[PDB]
This record gives sequence, C-alpha cells and structure tokens, in this order.
Amino acid sequence: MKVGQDKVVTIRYTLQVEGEVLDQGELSYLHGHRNLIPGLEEALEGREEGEAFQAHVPAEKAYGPHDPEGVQVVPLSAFPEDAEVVPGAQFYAQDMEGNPMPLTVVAVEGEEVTVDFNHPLAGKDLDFQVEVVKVREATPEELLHGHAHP
Ligand SMILES: C=CC[C@@H]1/C=C(\C)C[C@H](C)C[C@H](OC)[C@H]2O[C@@](O)(C(=O)C(=O)N3CCCC[C@H]3C(=O)O[C@H](/C(C)=C/[C@@H]3CC[C@@H](O)[C@H](OC)C3)[C@H](C)[C@@H](O)CC1=O)[C@H](C)C[C@@H]2OC
Ligand SMILES: [Cl-]
Ligand SMILES: [Mg+2]
Ligand SMILES: [Mg+2]
Ligand SMILES: [Mg+2]
Repeated sequence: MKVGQDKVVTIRYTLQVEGEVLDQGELSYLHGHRNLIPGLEEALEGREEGEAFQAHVPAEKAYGPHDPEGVQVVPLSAFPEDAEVVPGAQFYAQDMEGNPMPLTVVAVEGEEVTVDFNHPLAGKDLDFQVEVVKVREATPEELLHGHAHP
C-alpha cells in the first residue's frame, strides 16, 4: 500500500540539522491532514511500504523562516523566581490572547532579557533519514478525530 491521503503511515526517522542529530524515533501519523511538516509529507507521498530514503527539507517547507519580530526584550522580573536565566534556557509563555508562546533566552544584560519566540528550528533546513514501516487505511474514528490512534 502506498502513502497517500487518509492513510495512517508509520515511519522511522532520524533528524539532523547542520550535521548534528537532534532526534530519532518512530511515528504513526494521519497523512494529508497537516499533521506533519509540509516538506516531509510531500516527500512521503506515493512511497511504498518498506521504502527508505533521505529528504532535505528547506526551512520554508519545514518550520518556516526566522521572524525578526520574534526577538524581544523582557524584564528579568517576568521569569520564574529562582530559575536560571542564561542563553539557551527555555521557558513556556503565552501571548495577550492565551496562545502558546514558548521562548528561548538569547542574552541577559542587567534586568533586561533578550528572548526569541521563534520556533527553535525556524530558519533551519532539516535533513531526514526515513523508512516507511507500515501503511494502512485510516479508521472512521481517526478521520473524525483528525489524527492517528495507536
Ligand atoms: C500532543 C500532540 C502533538 C504531537 C506531540 C508529540 C507526538 C510529541 C513529540 C515530542 C513531538 C515530535 O516527536 C515526534 C517532535 O519531533 C521533532 O523532534 C522532529 O523530529 C520533527 O520535526 N518531526 C517529527 C518526525 C516527522 C517530521 C516532524 C513533524 O512533522 O512532526 C510533527 C509536527 C511537529 C508537526 C507540526 C504540526 C503543526 C504544524 O503547523 C507544523 O507545521 C510546521 C508541523 C509531529 C509528529 C506532530 O504531528 C505530533 C505532535 O506534535 C520536532 C522537531 C519536535 C517535536 O516535538 C515538538
Ligand atoms: Cl496524526
Ligand atoms: Mg482514500
Ligand atoms: Mg516491511
Ligand atoms: Mg531598556
């Protein structure tokens, strides 16, 4: 069975960015419902069960470009009372509506912390080694819920 719309697809993958392995695992996902980054989904379309391949996904088809508006300066007093506020530290946060807006610390100067609200992989090209392990039809329950089930 080939990867396509409304198939549940099981893949084994390794993610590398700029020569460094960032993640590895196995995933089952519902194909064609914006559940995967667009570029990888495009690369998987039409693949047969058992196929293995490499996929270089440009930032634009992955987590998008780095938005300069995402880099902001916030007061140090906004951070958890006894947290370590240093470059690379991550904190969850939300916007003025309530949508998830996690951040990464870029730099600290006195009581001012420069943070980045961009996705950590924004602007990065992603390299995947991928194996298609299984392809099956989605169940009605999966189609109604919009994602794969165990
Ligand atoms: C609770 C339910 C949520 C569910 C949560 C998890 C299973 C927990 C687990 C830690 C998530 C991922 O672990 C599998 C982990 O995988 C990465 O490490 C990774 O290697 C990656 O990039 N992958 C995974 C392998 C397929 C390609 C890509 C992906 O497409 O992943 C998909 C993805 C993020 C798609 C977004 C969806 C929103 C779109 O807007 C965006 O479009 C840009 C693309 C994953 C599979 C989602 O469908 C499933 C979820 O997120 C990300 C670097 C970080 C990501 O952690 C956050
Ligand atoms: Cl899914
Ligand atoms: Mg069909
Ligand atoms: Mg097989
Ligand atoms: Mg100032």
